[PDB]
Amino acid sequence: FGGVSVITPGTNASSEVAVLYQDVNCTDVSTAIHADQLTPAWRIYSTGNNVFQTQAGCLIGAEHVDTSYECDIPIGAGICASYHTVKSIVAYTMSLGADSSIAYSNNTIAIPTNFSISITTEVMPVSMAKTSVDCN
Amino acid sequence: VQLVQSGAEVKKPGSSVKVSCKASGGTFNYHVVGWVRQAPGQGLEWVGSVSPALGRTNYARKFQGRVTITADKSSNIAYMELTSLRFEDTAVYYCARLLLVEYTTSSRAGGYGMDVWGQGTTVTVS
Amino acid sequence: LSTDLIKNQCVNFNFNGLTGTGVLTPSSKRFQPFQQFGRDVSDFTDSVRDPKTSEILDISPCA
Amino acid sequence: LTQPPSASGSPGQSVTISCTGTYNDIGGYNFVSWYQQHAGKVPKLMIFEVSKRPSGVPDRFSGSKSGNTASLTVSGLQAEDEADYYCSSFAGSNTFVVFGGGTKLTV
Amino acid sequence: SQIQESLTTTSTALGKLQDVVNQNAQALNTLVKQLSSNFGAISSVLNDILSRLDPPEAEVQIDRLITGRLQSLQTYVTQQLIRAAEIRASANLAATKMSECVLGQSKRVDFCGKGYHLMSFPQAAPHGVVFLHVTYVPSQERNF
Amino acid sequence: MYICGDSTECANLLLQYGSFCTQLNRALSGIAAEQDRNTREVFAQVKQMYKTPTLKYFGGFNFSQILPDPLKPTKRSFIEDLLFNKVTGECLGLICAQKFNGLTVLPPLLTDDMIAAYTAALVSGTATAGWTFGAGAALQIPFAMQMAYRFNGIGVTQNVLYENQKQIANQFNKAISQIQESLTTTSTALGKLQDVVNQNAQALNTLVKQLSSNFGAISSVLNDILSRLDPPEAEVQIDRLITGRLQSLQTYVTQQLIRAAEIRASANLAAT
Amino acid sequence: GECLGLICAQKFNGLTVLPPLLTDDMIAAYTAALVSGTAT
Amino acid sequence: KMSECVLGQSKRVDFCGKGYHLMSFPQAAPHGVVFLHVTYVPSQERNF
Amino acid sequence: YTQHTSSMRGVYYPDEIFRSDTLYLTQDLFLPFYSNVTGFHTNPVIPFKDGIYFAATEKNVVRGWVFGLREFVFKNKDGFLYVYKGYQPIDVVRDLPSGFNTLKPIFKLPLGINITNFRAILTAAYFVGYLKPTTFMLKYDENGTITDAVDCSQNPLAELKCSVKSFEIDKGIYQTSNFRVVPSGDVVR
Ligand SMILES: *[C@@H]1O[C@H](CO)[C@@H](O[C@@H]2O[C@H](CO)[C@@H](O[C@@H]3O[C@H](CO)[C@@H](O)[C@H](O)[C@@H]3O)[C@H](O)[C@H]2NC(C)=O)[C@H](O)[C@H]1NC(C)=O
Ligand SMILES: *[C@@H]1O[C@H](CO)[C@@H](O[C@@H]2O[C@H](CO)[C@@H](O)[C@H](O)[C@H]2NC(C)=O)[C@H](O)[C@H]1NC(C)=O
Ligand SMILES: *[C@@H]1O[C@H](CO)[C@@H](O)[C@H](O)[C@H]1NC(C)=O
Ligand SMILES: *[C@@H]1O[C@H](CO)[C@@H](O)[C@H](O)[C@H]1NC(C)=O
Ligand SMILES: *[C@@H]1O[C@H](CO)[C@@H](O)[C@H](O)[C@H]1NC(C)=O
Ligand SMILES: *[C@@H]1O[C@H](CO)[C@@H](O)[C@H](O)[C@H]1NC(C)=O
Ligand SMILES: *[C@@H]1O[C@H](CO)[C@@H](O)[C@H](O)[C@H]1NC(C)=O
Ligand SMILES: *[C@@H]1O[C@H](CO)[C@@H](O)[C@H](O)[C@H]1NC(C)=O
Repeated sequence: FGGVSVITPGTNASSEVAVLYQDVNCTDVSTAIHADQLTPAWRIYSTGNNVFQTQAGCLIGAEHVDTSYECDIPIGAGICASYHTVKSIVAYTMSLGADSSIAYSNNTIAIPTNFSISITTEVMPVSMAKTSVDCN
Repeated sequence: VQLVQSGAEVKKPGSSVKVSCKASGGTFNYHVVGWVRQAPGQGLEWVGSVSPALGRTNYARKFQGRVTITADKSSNIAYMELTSLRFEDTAVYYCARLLLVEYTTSSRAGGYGMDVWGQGTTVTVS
Repeated sequence: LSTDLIKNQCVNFNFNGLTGTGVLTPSSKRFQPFQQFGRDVSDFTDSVRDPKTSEILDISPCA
Repeated sequence: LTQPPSASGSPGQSVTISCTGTYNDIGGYNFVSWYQQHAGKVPKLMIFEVSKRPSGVPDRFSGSKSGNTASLTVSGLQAEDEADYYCSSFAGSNTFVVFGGGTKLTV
Repeated sequence: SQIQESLTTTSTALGKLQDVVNQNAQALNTLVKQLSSNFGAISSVLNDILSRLDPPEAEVQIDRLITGRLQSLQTYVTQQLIRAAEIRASANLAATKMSECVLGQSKRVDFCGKGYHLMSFPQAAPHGVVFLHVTYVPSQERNF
Repeated sequence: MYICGDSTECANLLLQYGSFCTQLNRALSGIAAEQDRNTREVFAQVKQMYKTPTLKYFGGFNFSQILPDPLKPTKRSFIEDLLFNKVTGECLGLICAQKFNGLTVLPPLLTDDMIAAYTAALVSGTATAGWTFGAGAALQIPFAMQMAYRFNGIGVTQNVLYENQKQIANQFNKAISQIQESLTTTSTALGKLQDVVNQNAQALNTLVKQLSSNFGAISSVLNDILSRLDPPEAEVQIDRLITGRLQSLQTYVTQQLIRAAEIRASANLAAT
Repeated sequence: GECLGLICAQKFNGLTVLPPLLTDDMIAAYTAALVSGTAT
Repeated sequence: KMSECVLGQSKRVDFCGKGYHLMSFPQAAPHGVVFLHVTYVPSQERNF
Repeated sequence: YTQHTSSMRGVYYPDEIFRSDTLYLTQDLFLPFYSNVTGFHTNPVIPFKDGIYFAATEKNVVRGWVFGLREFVFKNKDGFLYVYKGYQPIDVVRDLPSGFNTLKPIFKLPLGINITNFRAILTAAYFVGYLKPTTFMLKYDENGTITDAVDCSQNPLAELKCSVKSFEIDKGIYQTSNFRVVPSGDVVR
């Protein structure tokens, strides 16, 4: 048994979805789907034969790719999903940051020769609604 | 029934054009009237529709704030007003009758294909 | 048994078995011929159709 | 809605064009139609319902839907079929109609 | 000018303030909707219980509803107290930033924005404060 | 699943209590999601992952135990391997196992060897760029020279570092060795992390064990109640168990929300 | 039920929302003062 | 505050009192601590 | 006994309540979208179980009912036989046309009848479907009319739309349901 999550890129982009069967062996959930052994059956559902086992569960409908990108919709462990060309829903191990080689030398220093004034923002929730309830 | 369109129109790069379609040899009745922006050398896209029986409309998101689609069943003519017309909006602008018929807001039947098409109203914008 | 409608003031009311205390006011709600009651987004009576005149009345809480 | 850019075959050949949807568009609703458009012509409805053909269309034109994929089959392809084919479907009430790009078939 | 343009067109920019609108809306919506639950009672309506049953039995059905409603008020109040504590922590941090970012100059790294802090501006927002943090970012380095 | 098993009599009675389960599920999913924010705010302060230098000896200052070893099979530093050996249904490996009670543990988004990549990047950036790392582009600086900068930031002139560089480097290196030795043999050193292992283990253990309580019911087993009693009576016994189980879920969720708030405060301080 | 504007409305369920003491355009006065003080 | 106000000197504005911080004293109180914060407040300005 | 598909047909007003500008999520007996409908031409007994959907194009052959395009929903619930009706001016010979038609209540009859059997009364074509206890999201317009609907059991997209109570869903991963594998057999020792 387990939870079922539906993964969507947002309807403004696509109505296409992927389904995650949580905390289950993918071989077993796939069998139960084909065997008509699941309780919350979806009447016109088809797996599409793109089933990927991740630590979070059996992810169906997302393609697995060997590329990496910034994390968009997290699934679990290093796996995230997003909407990409190969558009379709894809699953990948997330990127941690840019790959940067910094030289180390005992006689060289880098010194900025210019600068840029930048203005950034921070947002903070100082207060909430003052609700009141008449218990009786 | 043959849908008959205006045509051979040329418009300015920031303008407003109203395209008309008449149902000849018949009526629109309950049929939904759709509009399609096929661009030269390109595929075709939905612009929107009006259902003369109800006065209800639908727009493709791209034209939600740009195109007004209306109809007047008493003249049995459908209209499409393309405002803020841009160079990018050059198209054959076909109008067509959809098979779907709407009787009331909660009752409709038939498919969403389109059988009767007009000849197109080419609108060229410079 | 029945009484007159009392409007725009706090009233103890009973409309075809629907009861409560509130203020009955004229309403614009477009009820269908088979609909007797109207509801708010939360599940509270927002309005009723009068059993004898079929007019629509909103119900505000009694202050 | 997605279509291949082209299709082809010998005259007399069975040639198909596929369309892929979602759980709206193709899939979700049984309202998938197809059009035949020759350059310079007004698109002609070839398929009305997922499998139902309108009057005025020869019986070499047929089709079906499986899962979220629609398919147009032209059995016994003629030279006169060198046209783009477009599929469209009921997109649900907010979009109402969605079209794919054209697939150009060459004989 | 870039900030004004980004705020004009970019959604989620103020998601932190939107979240306290939505969290409270949900807490109240789940609270009010518990009034429709029976909690083992014949019906959710006290008037129906009283019309339907003589007092020796009506009281039982009312106690079932009272217990259920006291419990939903308690869960509401408890989550509001926990949530309020989270808000207070944000308010205290915002107050700290007001004192150190707006009324001073910060020497704390990544506090009052990325880069070297120069000054800040406390713009108001629904349920909160938005700071515009002006910083100096070194650039165009050369190898010496 | 926690409250009711495969009994539809229980599942239906449970709906009469209203939407308690959807609030309990949101509360837990809410904090579970928060836990992946905590490690992003703390470790993902690296915009560019820096490659671990091949040089571990910088100006005489030895970073071999701070940075990952290039030959060793692990992705962690020597100190990290020591730290990881003192502290301690989840689909680990893999073997995806379940318990009858519906209590599961979700995987983290950022895994242990992804976290280790950020720590390696942060140390590498410290070793080769220094404080310039937190303000615009990282700028390479000789290590001894960033130390001179750091000494001169505490009022001690830079002369001290350059004249006594050997002693300073030796004290640094010895201090690191002492830490490795203390972590190797001293227990309780990481008690603060051990405490969140134990607090959660206890919260789950008391939750699962409440399933054995009767709460006024004839028995704790729904199947026994249904076998034993006709529905007009069986429902009473089931309601006694439903009330007891909703209450144990509520106490569990509430303490997890309070505890999660305490963790967030620690995460925010760690990020600071 | 929040008495905004004014229109002081109520719901049957006794759930109301109290007004804040420091209103939006009072808060705006402090932010204007803080920016003006910063500028001069 | 004990660490930064009493055992040091603060450079954080309005932390350890209003004005420029010089030093503080941690007096005990029931259930708490009361700090006496000694600060320098500039005054008597002249227009130059 | 032939086969037809119900293309969003069989939606009706669950109650006498006016709601407007809203999506109302509810579980009741509804004709599932695209369920199979048996077609008939001409008087067999057609079993009634958990609610029955009936429709006919006639010409006027169906002039009565036995319980022991004109379309109706007949359901037996809490002691009453509820009857809903509606009608489309579309000329169709042997099929239900694809389409949507919200039906309005006509009767609420306090009949203590264990209805398991249904037969049409044919004088001198019709269709039968069955209702299931599915969940629907009913879209009410500004005048209290249901103009559209989502069948929450059809596919994961429909399910997600019902879960978030919207026809538009933002980006992300949402929990919508829970699954269980069901037993393949019975082991008694
Ligand atoms: C920088 O620090 C590292 C870490 O302490 C130094 O590496 C360590 O060097 C010692 C002495 O050579 C190694 O101990 C010896 O290991 C051999 C193993 O075969 C054993 O037979 C000897 O009896 C003795 O125990 C120690 O293992 C090694 N540690 C690691 C992690 O490799 C390194 O030398 C220092 N570099 C500089 C330039 O000072
Ligand atoms: C500060 O004291 C340390 C010892 O605590 C001195 O460092 C040691 O000096 C002896 C010689 O007297 C050497 O044999 C050791 O190897 C040195 N050890 C270290 C760094 O561990 C240091 O010289 C004194 N410094 C000053 C300025 O007086
Ligand atoms: C000069 O600086 C750049 C960083 O902007 C660095 O990538 C490059 O390797 C440096 N050149 C030399 C010779 O080290
Ligand atoms: C799933 O079951 C198969 C046996 O059918 C087993 O070999 C595999 O290791 C199991 N686990 C996963 C994650 O696939
Ligand atoms: C109070 O009621 C009067 C009508 O008697 C109305 O004019 C007024 O706007 C209402 N609200 C307030 C705040 O006075
Ligand atoms: C002198 O300083 C005072 C503040 O103490 C200020 O109010 C006054 O305007 C200044 N005088 C002039 C000529 O600016
Ligand atoms: C028609 O649908 C019912 C469920 O409502 C099913 O039991 C029956 O087998 C179906 N008959 C067909 C496809 O002939
Ligand atoms: C409601 O009915 C009025 C006529 O009384 C009509 O003008 C209006 O457009 C209708 N609204 C809807 C949503 O159909």
